[PDB]
Amino acid sequence: MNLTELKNTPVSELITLGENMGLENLARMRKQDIIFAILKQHAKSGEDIFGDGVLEILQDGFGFLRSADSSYLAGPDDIYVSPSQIRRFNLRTGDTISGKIRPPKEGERYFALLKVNEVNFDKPENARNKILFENLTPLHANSRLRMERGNGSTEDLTARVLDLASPIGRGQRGLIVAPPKAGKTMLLQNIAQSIAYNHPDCVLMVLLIDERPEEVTEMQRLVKGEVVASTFDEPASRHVQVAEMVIEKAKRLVEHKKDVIILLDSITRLARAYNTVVPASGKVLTGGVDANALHRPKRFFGAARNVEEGGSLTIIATALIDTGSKMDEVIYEEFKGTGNMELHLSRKIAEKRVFPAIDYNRSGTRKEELLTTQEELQKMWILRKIIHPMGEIDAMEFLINKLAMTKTNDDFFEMMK
Amino acid sequence: MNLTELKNTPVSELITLGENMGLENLARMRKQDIIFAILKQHAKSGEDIFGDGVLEILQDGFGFLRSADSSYLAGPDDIYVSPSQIRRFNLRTGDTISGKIRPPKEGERYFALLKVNEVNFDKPENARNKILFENLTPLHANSRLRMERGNGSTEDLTARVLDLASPIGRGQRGLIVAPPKAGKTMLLQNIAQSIAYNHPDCVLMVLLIDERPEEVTEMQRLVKGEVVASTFDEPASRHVQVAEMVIEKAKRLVEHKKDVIILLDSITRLARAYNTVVPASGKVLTGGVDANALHRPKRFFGAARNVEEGGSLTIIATALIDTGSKMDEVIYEEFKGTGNMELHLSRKIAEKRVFPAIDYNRSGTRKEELLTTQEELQKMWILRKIIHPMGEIDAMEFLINKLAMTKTNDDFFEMMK
Amino acid sequence: KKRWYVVQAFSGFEGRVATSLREHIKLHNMEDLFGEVMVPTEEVVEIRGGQRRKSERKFFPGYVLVQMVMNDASWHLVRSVPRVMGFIGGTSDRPAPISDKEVDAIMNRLQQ
Amino acid sequence: PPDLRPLVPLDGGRFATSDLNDLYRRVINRNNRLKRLLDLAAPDIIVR
RNA sequence: GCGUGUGGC
DNA sequence: TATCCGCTCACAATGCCACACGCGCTGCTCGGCCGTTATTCGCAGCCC
DNA sequence: GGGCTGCGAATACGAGCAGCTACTTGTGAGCGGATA
Ligand SMILES: Nc1ncnc2c1ncn2[C@@H]1O[C@H](COP(=O)(O)OP(=O)(O)O)[C@@H](O)[C@H]1O
Ligand code: BEF
Ligand SMILES: [Mg+2]
Repeated sequence: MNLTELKNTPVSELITLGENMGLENLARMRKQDIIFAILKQHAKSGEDIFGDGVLEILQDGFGFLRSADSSYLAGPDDIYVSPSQIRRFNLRTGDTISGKIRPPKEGERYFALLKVNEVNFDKPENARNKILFENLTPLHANSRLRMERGNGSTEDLTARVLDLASPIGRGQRGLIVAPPKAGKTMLLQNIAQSIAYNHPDCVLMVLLIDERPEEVTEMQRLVKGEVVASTFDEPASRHVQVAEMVIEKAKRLVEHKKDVIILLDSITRLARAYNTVVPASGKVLTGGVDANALHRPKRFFGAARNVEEGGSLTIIATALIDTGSKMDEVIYEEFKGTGNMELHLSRKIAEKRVFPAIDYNRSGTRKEELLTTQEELQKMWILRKIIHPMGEIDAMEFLINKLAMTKTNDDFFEMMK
Repeated sequence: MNLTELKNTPVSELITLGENMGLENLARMRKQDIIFAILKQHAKSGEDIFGDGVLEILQDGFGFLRSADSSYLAGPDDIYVSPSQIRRFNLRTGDTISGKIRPPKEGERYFALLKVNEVNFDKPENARNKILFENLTPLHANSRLRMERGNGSTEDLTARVLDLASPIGRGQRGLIVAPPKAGKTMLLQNIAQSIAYNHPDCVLMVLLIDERPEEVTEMQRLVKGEVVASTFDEPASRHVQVAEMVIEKAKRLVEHKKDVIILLDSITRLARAYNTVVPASGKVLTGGVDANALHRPKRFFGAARNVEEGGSLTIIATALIDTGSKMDEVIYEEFKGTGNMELHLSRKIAEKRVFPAIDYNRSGTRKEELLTTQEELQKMWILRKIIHPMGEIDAMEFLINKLAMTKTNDDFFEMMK
Repeated sequence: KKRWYVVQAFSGFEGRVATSLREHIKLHNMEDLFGEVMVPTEEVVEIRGGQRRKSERKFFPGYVLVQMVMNDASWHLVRSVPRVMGFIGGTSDRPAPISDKEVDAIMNRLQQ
Repeated sequence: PPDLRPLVPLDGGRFATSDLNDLYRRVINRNNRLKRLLDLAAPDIIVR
């Protein structure tokens, strides 16, 4: 039987079937431990077991199928796999493996993968024929990812400003340049809703780095997608491990020719974690950053590219400035040229409670002509020429007042005539 | 057989001939690894092998012929050569060596160069008779390199402004003084097209430092020339290594009496990389730059000179200002006197969408009288006297409006009467 | 027939034995009499460490064996080279090869 | 027994190890190789 | 733990 | 087919005592592990 | 009364394998081995 079907259900039901098939009182162990005990109890009845999870290859060659319960960490519910299959089906870190498994024998601690049935939502023998991620040629964003819902509620316009300030496409590299306390969480809420609504075909992934658990349980119950998180209550090692594993899953997925999008709050916190785990090189910069500490965060962010053969990988990260320490400033400094898509936010407007507090002229999109039509992009240029001589707060409030009347952005352009 | 003929072809064809001569399934390894496996499989049939690549002399004396696949890095497809040939044919870093090679034996890891056939597109015994780069006397630019196409399309005028604001010649030292988001990429597009069209005899080389991979795959498929790049996804060590190797190849080429041109975006990013690799000297300046960190970038940029004996070396780099950090400002400061050719760009004009956004009076060419005729340079002076009292945007738009009617710049001068 | 005769050499240096035998056959230009030295003894399995993916890709019981036709002179050639610790095979000095089933088995092992 | 077989930490990087320990290691290695041969359906001559 | 070398009863 | 006869191999070489030194580097080949077991500190019985 | 020490609770690629003699005589038993 499948593991996730027993992992998603509440613990009380697990206790019910546990005492149904004759087990102990199951109100004492952890939810992971209750899942593990139920799994062994149902497995000792001589039945074909199935499992699924993301592969993490160890130092010795063998691998472990981790589950999304603890953001794919070291756990007793991980499925041990021998290097023999890792060489036959040529699996790497980030490959979502699912197939028949068996229980751990005495002296063994983890389940063993016997039959593989599906590798990254594909046939396992097809996983042998593939090109590696560092091998395909990138490109610019061609297919437009319109984030407008079209219903025009009081928050739908929140996405329209994007289509009015910075268009987004497949394979783009986006980040938000925003001070603390601006409303980045709700803009990510709206953009995730827009991805789930307009383009539900692309893989919607949300990565949370060093944030409040309330935001975790809020996003994990709002969008219908894999939400992997890493709150502040965990060390930086776990954060960079999640970075490894999520970027590897995205790499394997785009190798499978799929459109994936990874949302990140925050990139400055991930940079802090990488600074925390990197060995000392002896060259520290202003703010407390090391010389060779930002290489891995730069890789993680710039993994975004548009694939020529098929698929795309998009990264939408958030950065913090006006925090008080030189560190986050230099983070935004050497990360300001790495991305090709910016959401500049103004705390100045957030003090006036005018949401969204987006800075129009400082924001933009790199090579945005390949996502829009000629006359549409000319409309964008005329709108920029209208907003530019105006101020900041007055221009933003004028934009929201002009969008409050219509719902679709093409209709707004039509009245803009 | 030759290596590049097997490196340029797609991987699928490599798999085809691989299973044609009885090999494994070749859809699993890297494109470099697939090339290497095909090379060994075709080499184990007892046939004369040929190779070609740029030489990189190691610390121990021996050398390696690197290939343009990974911008000439450490790879399994590099051809190991003993110091004996490096002393007989007197080879150095940057020498493009091509000749007969053999496969690596068991316990060996790289191909071995047995017969040399061509050194920097010249006879190998002729490479012994040469003068070293630091030995010839520089000069001013004498032969005019006209970048005007003559067809006068909507972007050809982009080059004409150059011939109207800053003439270019052989051995010149050019750089663009431009803020971010001005259009430097498309001006480099036009200038590279103009070099490929007007003067296809000179070696057209493009070096990319810490930029988007989409620009890499765009330039590598637009101009018919060696495009070596180094994106942000690689460390600064690789960037300065590419600096070493491209400047050494250019030095060897001009020692072979050839006209080479190296295009660079960006010089500020290369300066950042050099700052990253330089050991600490204890004297840091404003912006986070070291005292003895800019010596190597100054050398790399000022390697441009006009040769008395024959050949020329031109450098066209780009610098960033109005970025927010003191660093790039001081970069432009101590690099503003090092070059003798400037393209001053105005973001002010780019906000008005008037391309090209070039600043006329701040730009110029040092000792430009040796590239133009007397009456032609007098025409240039009268045009400068016309543009100077006028403003910035109005003067630029007047220039583009005057060039929109004619295609050739001599014809423009003829109507200017 | 190009038989698959089995022989054991000095362990540890078995790759050195492979290359020495290959060079010896290529020097005497006797390719029409001899064959390969079991290069497929390269199990790419490894101990894949983090941030350092150096993989030797060598895992096999050794036993460098050469595909060869039985001849006394050829036997003297293959024993004149070093690393001839054991010329295995039930015999006095002239053994017999192994059937094609084990050849298919080792071909499967190479496939893996 | 371990404390009975000669194995004493000698001065430097080397330590005095019993000569019997070398034969024991060789025996264990040959036994492991034999176990690996039979598990892989090896020919009769190699296992012989 | 031994081996080797040397010397002595 | 029995009776010695000739070729081949194992086994020995005091006992002790004293002093000194000497016991190699590199290219294949094989096995394989969690932050709940082991480290470290707070507390109290027992002798000085 | 206080130090000394036992007792229980809180807590977070590297090893291994392997390579690059011929002045000893005597005493005993074991294994072919020739010839009636
Ligand atoms: N000659 C031109 N014709 C039409 N559009 C142009 C031209 N030059 C620049 N542009 C516009 O300017 C933008 C240039 O983007 P980019 O290359 O990133 O600028 P820069 O290189 O200055 O940062 C494009 O979106 C394009 O629409
Ligand atoms: F290429 Be842009 F000016 F960053
Ligand atoms: Mg550009």
